[PDB]
Amino acid sequence: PVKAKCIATLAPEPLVEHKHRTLILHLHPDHPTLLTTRSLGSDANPTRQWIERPTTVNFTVTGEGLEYTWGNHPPKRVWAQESGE
Amino acid sequence: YEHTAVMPNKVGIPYKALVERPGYAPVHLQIQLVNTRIIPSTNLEYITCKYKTKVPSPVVKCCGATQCTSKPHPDYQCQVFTGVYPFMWGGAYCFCDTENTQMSEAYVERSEECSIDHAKAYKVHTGTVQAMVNITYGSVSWRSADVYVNGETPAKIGDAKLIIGPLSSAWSPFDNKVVVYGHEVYNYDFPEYGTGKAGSFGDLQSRTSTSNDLYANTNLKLQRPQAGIVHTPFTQAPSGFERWKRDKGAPLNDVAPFGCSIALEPLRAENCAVGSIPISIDIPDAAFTRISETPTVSDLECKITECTYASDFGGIATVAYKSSKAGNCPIHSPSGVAVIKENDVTLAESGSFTFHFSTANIHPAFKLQVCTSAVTCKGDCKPPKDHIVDYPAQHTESFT
Amino acid sequence: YEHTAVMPNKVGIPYKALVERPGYAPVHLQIQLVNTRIIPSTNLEYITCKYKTKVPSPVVKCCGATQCTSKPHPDYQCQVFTGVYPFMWGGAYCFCDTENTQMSEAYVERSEECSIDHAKAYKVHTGTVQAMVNITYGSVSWRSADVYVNGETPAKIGDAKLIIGPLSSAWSPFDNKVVVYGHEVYNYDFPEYGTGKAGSFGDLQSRTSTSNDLYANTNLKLQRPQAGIVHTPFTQAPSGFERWKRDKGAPLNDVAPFGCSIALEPLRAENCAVGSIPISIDIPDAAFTRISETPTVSDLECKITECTYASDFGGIATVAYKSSKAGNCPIHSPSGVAVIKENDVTLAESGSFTFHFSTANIHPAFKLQVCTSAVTCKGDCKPPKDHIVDYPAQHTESFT
Repeated sequence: PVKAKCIATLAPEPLVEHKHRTLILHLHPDHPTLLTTRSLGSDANPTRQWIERPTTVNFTVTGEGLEYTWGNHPPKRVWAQESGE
Repeated sequence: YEHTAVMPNKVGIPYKALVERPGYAPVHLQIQLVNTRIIPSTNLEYITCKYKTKVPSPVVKCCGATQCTSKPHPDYQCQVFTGVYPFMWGGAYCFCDTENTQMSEAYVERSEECSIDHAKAYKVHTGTVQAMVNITYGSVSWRSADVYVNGETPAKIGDAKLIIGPLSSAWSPFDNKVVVYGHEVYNYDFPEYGTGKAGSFGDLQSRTSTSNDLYANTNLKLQRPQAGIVHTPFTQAPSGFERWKRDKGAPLNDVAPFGCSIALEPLRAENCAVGSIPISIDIPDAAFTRISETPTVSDLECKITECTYASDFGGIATVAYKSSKAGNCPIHSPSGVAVIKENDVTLAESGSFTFHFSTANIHPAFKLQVCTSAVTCKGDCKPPKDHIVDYPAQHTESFT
Repeated sequence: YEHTAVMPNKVGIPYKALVERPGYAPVHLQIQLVNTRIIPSTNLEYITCKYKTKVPSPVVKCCGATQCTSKPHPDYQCQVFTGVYPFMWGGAYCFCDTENTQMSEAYVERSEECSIDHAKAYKVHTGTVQAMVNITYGSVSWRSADVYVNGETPAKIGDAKLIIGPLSSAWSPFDNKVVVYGHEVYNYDFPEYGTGKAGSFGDLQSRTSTSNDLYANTNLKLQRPQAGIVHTPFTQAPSGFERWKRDKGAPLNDVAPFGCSIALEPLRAENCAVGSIPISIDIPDAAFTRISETPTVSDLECKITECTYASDFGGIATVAYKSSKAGNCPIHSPSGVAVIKENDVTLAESGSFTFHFSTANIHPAFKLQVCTSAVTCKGDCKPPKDHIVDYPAQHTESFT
């Protein structure tokens, strides 16, 4: 057994949607995709869920940031400061 | 002029402080902590992996017993058995019918995947954090050097000597006990070398890959082969490395706090944005410009024109520059309210040049130090609309 | 029957507890903690050693200057000098008289002794203590196994499974910061890598022996050679490794507390007699003798005959054994007042056999459990005369 880099997986890109300190994400994979995040406060408040059924989800993003992992697609990151004027 | 500065630990954004040396012209900083890779002190305690019941071929004495001995193989399970009639290619071959004896033996051994696909425990201490700090300094305009955090280490790469930390935010996102797998790192209370219950994680526990000795609590129990046929019932828990790959927990690069990323590399935890770092630099005095050569800018005026109450450098402000000479003029807001994109502004003889910035207070009353000339750029700002992209440049939220 | 037992940490003496399993015959212990080697968690911070000013041979330009550059050698001291007339085998050789230039350069380098004769700093954490515990158990009569202290580790060497500690006496005789030299270990607040003042300890500070980089604050100051002759005045502090060998402090194997010895070996601190260890064993039930096979000894009598109020097993006591069968009978005083040399006594049909012991109370009122038969061996003891030899077997001093 060797450390080959398999030609490997990739899940379709997400639909990013803005709200006030909140990411609505209409999402639509090919296969069951383990999504997960890390609210970068010292309060981690992570989430995990395999997604195979297309699902609009939500994420209470904080002031300092959140990150977002659409499958083995690379991890995203997001500034959600205010939007409530 | 050894410019001490408390400094927030946050990776992807410069920290353009200002050198207020009494006597010569000030110089801006641009300190971008491009990385916060950690590399705690650790110890390889034991690799684990899934077993392989690589059965040695059983003995079959045809008429009478064959006592087994406890060979020193890891988890060497061996049990004599009688009452067989072993069908092997010619029907049976041993001519007795109860004195037909069969001695099954099986030991546990590292898989071939153990070398390569293997979890890996650690006792993790704190160690010492690092960074490839870029400073596009002053007029030097470049140094991208790897540094430490311990508050007496310089790194004379470029021309400047810089001392960092120790940081106050000692949260090692790694716990004391950690399991590691390929790239997914698990802050797991692995039981220990030498103990792991069969089926549970660490049923196989080898010190390293080379280590011929190990601990194999697999509950390997041989049973007698059936109805006078040659084979080896090995009844065994599939590994706690088999599970731990599909009934596991989530990875620390997906559950950590305070903003870290991970690698199976020196076991760093990159970019952990938390707390502050007391950083202090000894600039090369040659890089300074004497005060009598930069234009004096006073008798000026500053005002916002479209302040954006935001993260991206949306805040702007014209400045009625009132110079004496003409040239460059480093700039900074000593108040942390306003973070400015421009370190330096060019000046003709008393012109005007807008800069960009970002704030967090509706009424930004921040001083601006245009190369030894302070000014309040008071005003009012507007909220944006479009907030779903990576991390800010503002990082200055307070009471507003 | 998993015989938990609090147990004093003290090296060279057995601890002959007694297994009171309800149902079968009891069995004695003999637990001798032959060693208490410690091996804390540590880090090689920097070797130091005495420098060697291995001068590179100076330049001599005969008419005009030779500007020096700051080469990256450790503590690369170099200073141009003029005004020479260097006598070299033919009188002088450079025909000028003031334009004769001499560029002296000298850097610090590890001695050849640095590889071998070298102090060695450490940041020392606590780690995990060990022991080659002999138990000449029961009728097993032998196991000499290396164990741990962490209170879930077994060591199935022999037949018994034994769990030790964690000890309550966490005094690591090593301090946090330690210097080490050959065999003499010094719990010294070494300044640090990268800092050590010249002359003081750690003027040379190399990470390891191989490490070409180091820190050499030796205050190496070159001076001009005299009166037009070729040589290299290097004015330098002899090392803080030179001192630290004759104005040092004393070694931790000569100044430690609570009774330790030391080695430049895994950095253990052997035989640290302090506190207690909560030890618990799972005996092999096969080693037990069932209760209906050992003689019942009751209707007996015990009395001292010459009790020695002492350390060596000077206390003696006949016992009017009143047996049922004839054979062996393990013995122990469940009270810690009396420590007994004999684990086991042979018995004919109701004879008498003296044993040896040692106590600390003038009136030793200690129970004696002769294989499920208690008895008070009350009496009175006598002080000895002859107290200058190694350590006791009594170790039971209390209020008397």
